Amino acid sequence: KSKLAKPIQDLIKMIFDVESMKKAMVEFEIDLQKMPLGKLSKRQIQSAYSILNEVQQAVSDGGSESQILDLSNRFYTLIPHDFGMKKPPLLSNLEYIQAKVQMLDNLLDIEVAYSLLRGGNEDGDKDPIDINYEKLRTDIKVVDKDSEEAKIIKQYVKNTHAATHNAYDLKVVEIFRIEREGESQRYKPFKQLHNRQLLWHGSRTTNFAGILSQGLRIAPPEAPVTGYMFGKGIYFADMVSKSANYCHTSQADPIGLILLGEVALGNMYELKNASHITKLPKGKHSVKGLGKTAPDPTATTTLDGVEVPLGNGISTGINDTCLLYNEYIVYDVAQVNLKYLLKLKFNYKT
Ligand SMILES: Cc1cccc2c1CCNC2=O
Repeated sequence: KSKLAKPIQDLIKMIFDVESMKKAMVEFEIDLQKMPLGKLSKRQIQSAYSILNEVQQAVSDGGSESQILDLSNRFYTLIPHDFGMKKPPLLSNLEYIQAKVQMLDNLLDIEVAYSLLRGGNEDGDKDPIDINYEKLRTDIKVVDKDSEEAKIIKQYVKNTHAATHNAYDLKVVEIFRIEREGESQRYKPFKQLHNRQLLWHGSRTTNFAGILSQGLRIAPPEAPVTGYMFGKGIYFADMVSKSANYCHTSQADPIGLILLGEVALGNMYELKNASHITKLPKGKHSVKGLGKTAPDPTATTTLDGVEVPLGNGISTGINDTCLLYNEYIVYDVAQVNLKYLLKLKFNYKT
């Protein structure tokens, strides 16, 4: 049997659940009959990004309608969709194209999960759970619910739940201390930076086997820079509320997973509006979208030298901003070191 603690077993089963992978795909409107989980390949996804990049360019620059039609046909042939009894929409709307770029970001992690699942599982001297856990190459440990470490993190969850997102409550079910293989080493150079904070990162449960094995990553070269508000970086938040929304939970499926990573921000390039950033100004290490609400800078604490903005949501002085909450973006995969993974229970007001 499994040597792992029970919570870790339940966590592994959850991140490797095949049924959830299909639900994700059906939600993106993929045709599961023409495109089964086993047909997904990295190459296939790369090409789809490119097609999206080209069509994005034709819409922006007023390319021929014939061009947009041809690109839409090629995309739907590469990734079969099921629109039911309705006609398939063309990739001629920048918002629909953005939705599709996001679907591909998710398919990239689902593909990693399924590949690992069907990998080397022949060993009979190990429990299936134990075998899959090892495939993550991430040391996972249960954080003691009554320790200081856990107290601080629960304070961070409770105090930073935004006002406009109170359509649900959040209960911390379990906290795991995680350490991905070799991540501490690629992150070493950044301990020399100042302004290192403990920030949030939410994602679907179907993305977690990919996140744990590959770590968080920036979209590939093929993806249009336009598919993302502040360019192709890695996004984080200081309000548990903003990140929780990216968990994509519901009343029917209330358990979400969320990350706490140490991110080396250094000198932030503060922006109040979108900017499809490519190059970063000299002397800047990250981007910070300014929001109307942020944790009370008064209550900020430290946890092993890292700033934890656990203060209550207070209104910042800035008004000429499009954002409601702050967003933090780093453009280097080595600028983040994952620390904790929390199992959250979304209680929806009914
Ligand atoms: C866009 C954005 C801002 C802040 C946090 C997140 C995101 C999307 C990815 N996951 C997040 O938690």
